[PDB]
Amino acid sequence: RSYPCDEKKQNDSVIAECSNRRLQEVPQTVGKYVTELDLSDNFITHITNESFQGLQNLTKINLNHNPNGLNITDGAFLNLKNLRELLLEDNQLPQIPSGLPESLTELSLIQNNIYNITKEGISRLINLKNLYLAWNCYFNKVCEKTNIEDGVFETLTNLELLSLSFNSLSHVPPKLPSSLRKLFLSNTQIKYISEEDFKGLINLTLLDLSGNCPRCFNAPFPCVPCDGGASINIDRFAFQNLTQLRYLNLSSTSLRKINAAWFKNMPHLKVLDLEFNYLVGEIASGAFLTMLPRLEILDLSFNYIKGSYPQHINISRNFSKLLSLRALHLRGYVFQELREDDFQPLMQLPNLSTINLGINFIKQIDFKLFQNFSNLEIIYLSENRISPLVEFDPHSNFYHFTRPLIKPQCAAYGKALDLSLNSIFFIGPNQFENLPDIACLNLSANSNAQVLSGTEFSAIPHVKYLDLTNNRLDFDNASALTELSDLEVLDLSYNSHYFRIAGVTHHLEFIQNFTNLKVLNLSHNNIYTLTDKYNLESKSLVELVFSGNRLDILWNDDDNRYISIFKGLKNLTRLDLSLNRLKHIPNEAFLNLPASLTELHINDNMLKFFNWTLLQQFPRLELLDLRGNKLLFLTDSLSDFTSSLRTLLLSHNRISHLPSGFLSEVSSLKHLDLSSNLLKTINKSALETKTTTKLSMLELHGNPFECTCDIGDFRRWMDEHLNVKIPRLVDVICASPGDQRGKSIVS
Amino acid sequence: RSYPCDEKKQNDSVIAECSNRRLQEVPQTVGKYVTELDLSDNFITHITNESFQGLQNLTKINLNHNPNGLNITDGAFLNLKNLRELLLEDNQLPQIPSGLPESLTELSLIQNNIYNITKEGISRLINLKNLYLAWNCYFNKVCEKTNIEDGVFETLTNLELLSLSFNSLSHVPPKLPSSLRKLFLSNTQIKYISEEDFKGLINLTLLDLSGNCPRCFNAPFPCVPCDGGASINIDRFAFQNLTQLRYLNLSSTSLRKINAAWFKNMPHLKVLDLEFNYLVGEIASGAFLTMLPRLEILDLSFNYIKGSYPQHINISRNFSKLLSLRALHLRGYVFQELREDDFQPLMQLPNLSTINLGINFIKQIDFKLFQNFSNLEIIYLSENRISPLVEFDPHSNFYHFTRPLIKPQCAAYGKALDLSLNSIFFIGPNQFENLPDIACLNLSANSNAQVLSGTEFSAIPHVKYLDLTNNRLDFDNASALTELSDLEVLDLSYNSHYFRIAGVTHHLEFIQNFTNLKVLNLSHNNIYTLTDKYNLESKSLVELVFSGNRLDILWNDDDNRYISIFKGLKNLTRLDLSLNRLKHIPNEAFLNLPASLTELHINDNMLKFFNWTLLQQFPRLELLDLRGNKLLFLTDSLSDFTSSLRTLLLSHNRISHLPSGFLSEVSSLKHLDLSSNLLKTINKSALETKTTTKLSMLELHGNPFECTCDIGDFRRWMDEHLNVKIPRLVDVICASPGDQRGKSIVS
Ligand SMILES: *[C@@H]1O[C@H](CO)[C@@H](O[C@@H]2O[C@H](CO)[C@@H](O[C@@H]3O[C@H](CO)[C@@H](O)[C@H](O)[C@@H]3O)[C@H](O)[C@H]2NC(C)=O)[C@H](O)[C@H]1NC(C)=O
Ligand SMILES: *[C@@H]1O[C@H](CO)[C@@H](O[C@@H]2O[C@H](CO)[C@@H](O[C@@H]3O[C@H](CO)[C@@H](O)[C@H](O)[C@@H]3O)[C@H](O)[C@H]2NC(C)=O)[C@H](O)[C@H]1NC(C)=O
Ligand SMILES: *[C@@H]1O[C@H](CO)[C@@H](O[C@@H]2O[C@H](CO)[C@@H](O[C@@H]3O[C@H](CO)[C@@H](O)[C@H](O)[C@@H]3O)[C@H](O)[C@H]2NC(C)=O)[C@H](O)[C@H]1NC(C)=O
Ligand SMILES: *[C@@H]1O[C@H](CO)[C@@H](O[C@@H]2O[C@H](CO)[C@@H](O[C@@H]3O[C@H](CO)[C@@H](O)[C@H](O)[C@@H]3O)[C@H](O)[C@H]2NC(C)=O)[C@H](O)[C@H]1NC(C)=O
Ligand SMILES: CCC[C@@H](CCO)Nc1nc(N)nc2c3ccccc3n(Cc3cc(CN[C@H]4CCOC4)ccc3OC)c12
Ligand SMILES: CCC[C@@H](CCO)Nc1nc(N)nc2c3ccccc3n(Cc3cc(CN[C@H]4CCOC4)ccc3OC)c12
Ligand SMILES: *[C@@H]1O[C@H](CO)[C@@H](O)[C@H](O)[C@H]1NC(C)=O
Ligand SMILES: *[C@@H]1O[C@H](CO)[C@@H](O)[C@H](O)[C@H]1NC(C)=O
Ligand SMILES: *[C@@H]1O[C@H](CO)[C@@H](O)[C@H](O)[C@H]1NC(C)=O
Ligand SMILES: *[C@@H]1O[C@H](CO)[C@@H](O)[C@H](O)[C@H]1NC(C)=O
Ligand SMILES: *[C@@H]1O[C@H](CO)[C@@H](O)[C@H](O)[C@H]1NC(C)=O
Ligand SMILES: *[C@@H]1O[C@H](CO)[C@@H](O)[C@H](O)[C@H]1NC(C)=O
Ligand SMILES: *[C@@H]1O[C@H](CO)[C@@H](O)[C@H](O)[C@H]1NC(C)=O
Ligand SMILES: *[C@@H]1O[C@H](CO)[C@@H](O)[C@H](O)[C@H]1NC(C)=O
Ligand SMILES: *[C@@H]1O[C@H](CO)[C@@H](O)[C@H](O)[C@H]1NC(C)=O
Ligand SMILES: *[C@@H]1O[C@H](CO)[C@@H](O)[C@H](O)[C@H]1NC(C)=O
Ligand SMILES: *[C@@H]1O[C@H](CO)[C@@H](O)[C@H](O)[C@H]1NC(C)=O
Ligand SMILES: *[C@@H]1O[C@H](CO)[C@@H](O)[C@H](O)[C@H]1NC(C)=O
Ligand SMILES: *[C@@H]1O[C@H](CO)[C@@H](O)[C@H](O)[C@H]1NC(C)=O
Ligand SMILES: *[C@@H]1O[C@H](CO)[C@@H](O)[C@H](O)[C@H]1NC(C)=O
Ligand SMILES: *[C@@H]1O[C@H](CO)[C@@H](O)[C@H](O)[C@H]1NC(C)=O
Ligand SMILES: *[C@@H]1O[C@H](CO)[C@@H](O)[C@H](O)[C@H]1NC(C)=O
Ligand code: NI
Ligand code: NI
Repeated sequence: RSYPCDEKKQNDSVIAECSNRRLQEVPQTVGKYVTELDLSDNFITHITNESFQGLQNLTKINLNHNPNGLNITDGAFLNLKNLRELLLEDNQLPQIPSGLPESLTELSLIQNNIYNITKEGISRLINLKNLYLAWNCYFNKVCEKTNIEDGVFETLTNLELLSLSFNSLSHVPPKLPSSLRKLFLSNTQIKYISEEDFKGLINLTLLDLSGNCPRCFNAPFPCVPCDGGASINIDRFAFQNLTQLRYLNLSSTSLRKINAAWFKNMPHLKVLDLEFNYLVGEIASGAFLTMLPRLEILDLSFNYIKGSYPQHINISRNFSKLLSLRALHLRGYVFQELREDDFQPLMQLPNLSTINLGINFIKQIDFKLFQNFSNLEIIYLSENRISPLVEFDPHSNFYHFTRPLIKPQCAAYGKALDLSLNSIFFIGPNQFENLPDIACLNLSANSNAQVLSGTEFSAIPHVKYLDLTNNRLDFDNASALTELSDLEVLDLSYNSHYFRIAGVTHHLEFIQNFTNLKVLNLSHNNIYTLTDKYNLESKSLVELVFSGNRLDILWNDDDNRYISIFKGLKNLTRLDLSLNRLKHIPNEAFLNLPASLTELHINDNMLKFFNWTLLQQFPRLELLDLRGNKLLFLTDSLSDFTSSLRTLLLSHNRISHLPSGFLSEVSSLKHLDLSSNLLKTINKSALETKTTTKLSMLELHGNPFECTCDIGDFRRWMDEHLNVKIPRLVDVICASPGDQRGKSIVS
Repeated sequence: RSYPCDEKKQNDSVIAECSNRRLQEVPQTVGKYVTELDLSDNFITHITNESFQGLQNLTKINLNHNPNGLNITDGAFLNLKNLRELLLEDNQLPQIPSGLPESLTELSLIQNNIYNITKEGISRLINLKNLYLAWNCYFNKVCEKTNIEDGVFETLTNLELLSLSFNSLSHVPPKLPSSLRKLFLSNTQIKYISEEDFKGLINLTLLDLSGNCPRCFNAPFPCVPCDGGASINIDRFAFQNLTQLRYLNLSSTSLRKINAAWFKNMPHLKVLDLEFNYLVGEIASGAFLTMLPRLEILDLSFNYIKGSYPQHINISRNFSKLLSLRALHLRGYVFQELREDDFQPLMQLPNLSTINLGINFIKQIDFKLFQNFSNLEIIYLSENRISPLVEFDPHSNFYHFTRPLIKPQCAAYGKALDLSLNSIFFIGPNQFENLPDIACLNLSANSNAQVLSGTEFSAIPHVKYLDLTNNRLDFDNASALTELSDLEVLDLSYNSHYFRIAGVTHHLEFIQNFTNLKVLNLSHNNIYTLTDKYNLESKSLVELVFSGNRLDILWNDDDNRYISIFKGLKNLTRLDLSLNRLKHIPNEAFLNLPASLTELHINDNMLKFFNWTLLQQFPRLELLDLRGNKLLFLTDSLSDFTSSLRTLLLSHNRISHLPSGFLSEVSSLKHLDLSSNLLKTINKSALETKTTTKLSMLELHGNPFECTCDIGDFRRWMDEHLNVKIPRLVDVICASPGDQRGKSIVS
């Protein structure tokens, strides 16, 4: 079996996953058919022409974050004739390594100490397509200004992407190759853009000039503005040859005025980022908006005027000219109320599907305005002040998060409205009156402490996914949420406020009324007592998440009231009982779990005992997760209790003995995780079979193995059953005797 | 050194703390001078007349929770002639042990399976003062009705306390000894109290008859009411001879009427518990209130009428007759508003110091009414609906928590007002207008998201302790809270809402304005970015809790802005930097910590390195807590860097080597905790000294010790330095070789 890497086929490639393994040097045991070697996050200090000798099939090597700087000799990689991608990020490299192979098409030197880009380093790398040199000198790091040798990129006639962001450049480098498609120059101290800087870049599709003359008020990083907080100075004809431009990033360039003619020669500009500028005036007038008919994304976030909290947002009539617009981001403009008249220019846009108004301190909204859009799909109003109606990831965006605004699982149902992190503490009878038909509603974190009673959502009765997490909801009415006839997903996580009070009444009977409820999450509610109806019932429910409650109290051996709590969930296939402080489950309570279960999690409890015999009543159980408990032993007759179990997770328990014949006849078991237990040895008889079984993954890392001659049988078993993958062999370590301690058992 | 117990002198006694040590049997190595032996929470299965042989000095033995049932032979303890207290709780005992010693004065058999109280078991125990037999048959436990042999307690002529609560008794046992002072009969299924039941109990000071004919609606336990939910039936003259009664517990007896004459012969009744009854009518009229002039505590909590949410609380004019009343508990009465007129009967009471109105769903209050009380000290209004002004511990109380209503540290300053767990989401200019002078104010968990600006608390400017935890406060004004000139303790824990948003402004400059601020808690605020002023400053602050923030971000090596964040806290002696995800502290940032520090906690971070040399700039540092980090090694020159360090906590780190001379010259160090590290051995040279040093406590449990001949020097060091206590010797275990694994190193 391969050691120390884990090999995986990925289409026309074989990846040797060898990261985060405490490797002091590159292993001389890499498979000859391995094409991509990931050695990131190890303690490798030196690379020589011997490091990867003979490994001619390598097309990619990742040495990022080594040593967790990296010493690379001249020509160390030269003999690898098929090497195309070399990642050397976060290696404290003082220079571009010398004698790199001419076959390289991608070279990443992000987050190093390289302040000189020389012809000796890269002129010979004529096949380079992508070159990343970002984040070598920035913020208050002690570093030198970047010297770019004149014409250093000129011979790179196939270069398509060049990134020099987060380096002190002062000027755009001259003599850039005309093959460039993407040029990143963010946070480079380039205060002036001349008409010659991008002269020959006729195939450019992306230009990033963000963070040059930055807007520094309240910056979450060391920020140095241009003299007098002045804007980036762009010559009138700087972009005249950028006819193929699709992406233009001018975020944090302290822009107050936008010359509409800068877009005259950009007939296909698609995404324009103007976040962190001073464009409230331009948003209200904006002649440049008339020069962007094929723009799809416009980001004008955080353009607020410090000290100004106006009553309304002032959107120019010229926003109506953005006929291709699909997403408009207007976070941090800052205004008190959003009225129908204020968004009239956006209502004629036929494909505007996302509107992001997060972080504007909005207090009130005429919700009826959202009925007058053609294809509005995401209405993102999270993090405002709406009340009841009367360190830096170099591979991500620096000015905004890139995750979906609304969870794709919620947004997939239809029109999505996100009102999370607001103050809609009480939903009165007219709160949702003039809203369009909403399918996905997020009301998380609104300080809502009301008793929902079946009428609050009557104006939007087709909500399919409702997120009410992180409120103080008082479940005190059996008719709660029943007006949502089509509800499929309901998230009530983190509403423990009233559940934790014994003396108040608690009612969860409403769950039974839903004909189409599939997923219900009651996590972290501290549920320990219910009033009158002790059971959850539903003919439709498929998944119930009950983690972070108190089944230790509900199933106390002196109380029989909750022994059938989940029995009525007749269609349930997934059940999560993690984090319920369970020391034991009464046998009658385990037997009352739905017989339809396919996946049962009881991880992260304090289980001292598990009655394996009871698996005879779960003929469809495929996954049993008992990780993070205090189980002391395993049954020797699992094969007699189940013919369906496929995955059994027992990591982080106190099992010190694997019984003889444990797996001999459990044919269905594919994955067994016994990692982080107290196994000192494994006898041959515990893993051997006399029949063909489906075991293909066995985890044993973190056990305190005794590496005397008594471990030989387990080692011989590993050699004789190569189809059973054992991951993390570097962590399947000897705890004793002293001479073997720390060494991997495979040696 | 004593093994396996830890011995401690406690006045005229020596306690062998031997609990929770995995002991399979009572050790035969108990010290001959030990007078109290605590063997609770072990795996002891058998007790014989050999178990404690020779240990004649034992006056107390605690065997509670063994085995974690206990098999006790007839006469096993008989030879212990000085044995006075024997605790045998939670031992699954089927009977009272036979042949117990006549010297017993206290016997506890709580939480066992004893359903027969016989003369064979206790008639000979004539010196018994306290006998606890509670919790043997209750709720849905499979158990038999308790048979009390006629006259079983009659020979116990010195019995002062008898507890039989949580057993099925049906009737009060006849022939109780007249020496009784406290009789507990709670939850005993005693539906009728006859005039003969307490006839001779003329010295009784406490009578507990709670839970007999219980009020079962919404009970957090299996509850069986009397037929037709009827009340406990008490004969008119049942309490005629209880002239010394001080405590009477009638909670959950389904009382609707209280006969005032039941108190005619109780001239000194002090505490009366009537919680969980149906006494709204009696609270409004209450003739019984005229018969309690020396009552100090009255608890009428949870007497609400199911389905009734009245506008006002109806307190009888007869509450004015409770002239000795000190505390009135009226939780769970349930009413919408508290007006001045409603509490007029309480205002004439001269020593009413506590009023508890928790859990009443109160929406509004005329706060001016609290100005008209003589000595109101605690105004407890937690867990209501106040909006902006327009399993069972057998040793605790079953019907209410016994902890202080308000933290003693807050209440000690003066008049305390607790408004936590309400909905005062915004403090307007008239919110505290008519409140009396408040010294301790709790506004925790009110969903408050306002920008405090220095005027909100102007009507109560002498608040000394202010708790604003668990809100959504927006620290966006430098003048916040500055009107509280005398503020000494400020708790801002759990107000992370706005701190976590980079794009909004954050202002903590207000801290500097307080002349008398001593303690500030900014825990769990996710603080990672501040606006304009990056430093905390204060001439008075003594303690700062900064746990649960992001010093990993504030002290990122590429940012110099926060390197002096705590330097201006010139009087600081205690600093908590735990839970800040720190991997390293920049040397300049550690050197900028206040030189006045005496106690520094940096526990539960991920520190890989600690620069020990920098302790030279902290001449008053006495405690350094680095527990729960990933430190790989220790300095060999700690003695050169400090002459003040007294306690050094390094548990839960990755130290595998103790350097030679580590402690030889650090004379001041008293306590060193190296538990749960990766020490395989300890060389003699690492702990030896050539000078007299103050080391007196060394923790080493949880290390993977190699028990070959190389551990002999450490064992000889332990034998030669007995003044250095090493706790938990049962957990100072051999990890290797196989033959020694699991055994204690002391053998
Ligand atoms: C409704 O709105 C809330 C609040 O805006 C959304 O909550 C956010 O959900 C994301 C994704 O689950 C959370 O991110 C996670 O953060 C943890 C660390 O805290 C990390 O371990 C995960 O990998 C992940 O990145 C985010 O923290 C959370 N925000 C808050 C304030 O809770 C929620 O997703 C929205 N619901 C729907 C249906 O869109
Ligand atoms: C409350 O419980 C629900 C149900 O478990 C949680 O939603 C579920 O979250 C999981 C984990 O993020 C989602 O699974 C993941 O889906 C993605 C996309 O398909 C996939 O790439 C991952 O491998 C994984 O399978 C799951 O789809 C999602 N279910 C639904 C219906 O949304 C929810 O996050 C819980 N809420 C809180 C606050 O924890
Ligand atoms: C202001 O009011 C709040 C809310 O009523 C008080 O908070 C409560 O404080 C107690 C004592 O610290 C907390 O108890 C602790 O619980 C944890 C487990 O959660 C346990 O580990 C501790 O040993 C302790 O028992 C209690 O949970 C907490 N309640 C809430 C809802 O946070 C606060 O003490 C009041 N402040 C003053 C100055 O009195
Ligand atoms: C925010 O930080 C403050 C300051 O550390 C916390 O208050 C302090 O809590 C500790 C631990 O409970 C108190 O110490 C204990 O005091 C008792 C009584 O004297 C003593 O028996 C214990 O041995 C221990 O010393 C300390 O007095 C208290 N300080 C003050 C001024 O109240 C507070 O609990 C923290 N808040 C949260 C929400 O964690
Ligand atoms: C994304 C914007 C972040 C900041 C910017 C402040 O310049 N705003 C805010 N930052 C925080 N942390 N909170 C709030 C806030 C809370 C409620 C309502 C509006 C709010 N704003 C908006 C704002 C307010 C003001 C009046 N505030 C005074 C009154 C109290 O003392 C100060 C002036 C300009 C404003 O935006 C430009 C902010
Ligand atoms: C300590 C009392 C615990 C329970 C007892 C209920 O019998 N009350 C409450 N339990 C919870 N979990 N919440 C609330 C609550 C929230 C806001 C205001 C009052 C509230 N009460 C008070 C109450 C209300 C009603 C009207 N509720 C209907 C309207 C909505 O559907 C039901 C009748 C009798 C009442 O007390 C007797 C309760
Ligand atoms: C490269 O892989 C091929 C096919 O997987 C194999 O035949 C060849 O020997 C390998 N070459 C080297 C140098 O390992
Ligand atoms: C590596 O380079 C050295 C000279 O520095 C040479 O002697 C050796 O043969 C080279 N090894 C390989 C595998 O090319
Ligand atoms: C890298 O290692 C070589 C020896 O293998 C040494 O000569 C050279 O100076 C090292 N480079 C650095 C930066 O230490
Ligand atoms: C894009 O333009 C440059 C010259 O202007 C050229 O080198 C490159 O190959 C062009 N793209 C294609 C696909 O030829
Ligand atoms: C609705 O949108 C149209 C453009 O499609 C606009 O002309 C009209 O005035 C809008 N009406 C309202 C009521 O907002
Ligand atoms: C639930 O609330 C509705 C609407 O307020 C009310 O009509 C109904 O009586 C409530 N149900 C119960 C059982 O209180
Ligand atoms: C059970 O769940 C499936 C989806 O997994 C659903 O199609 C089916 O209708 C459910 N059964 C009932 C009775 O609702
Ligand atoms: C498992 O459950 C059965 C049936 O409830 C019970 O008879 C048996 O004793 C349990 N097994 C163990 C090991 O306790
Ligand atoms: C009891 O303790 C005393 C004084 O501590 C000691 O002299 C005596 O020997 C002890 N007796 C026994 C039986 O251990
Ligand atoms: C304990 O009792 C046995 C009889 O069961 C007796 O032989 C033995 O001597 C007794 N031991 C002590 C120490 O009293
Ligand atoms: C206790 O142990 C003795 C033997 O030492 C045995 O005779 C007796 O039956 C045991 N009691 C129980 C309840 O098992
Ligand atoms: C209390 O009363 C009983 C008899 O009525 C008696 O046994 C007991 O000793 C009395 N208290 C005192 C201090 O004598
Ligand atoms: C204040 O209390 C007194 C009794 O001390 C009472 O007579 C008087 O009416 C009360 N006044 C007000 C305004 O509540
Ligand atoms: C702080 O708030 C007060 C009261 O609203 C206001 O007068 C003052 O200008 C604010 N300070 C700042 C710096 O905004
Ligand atoms: C420093 O703290 C002490 C209390 O520990 C206090 O008495 C003293 O006044 C404080 N110093 C200043 C300058 O406020
Ligand atoms: C400790 O700090 C000093 C002064 O800042 C620095 O010179 C030294 O290198 C640091 N020690 C270590 C081991 O890095
Ligand atoms: Ni085999
Ligand atoms: Ni010595």
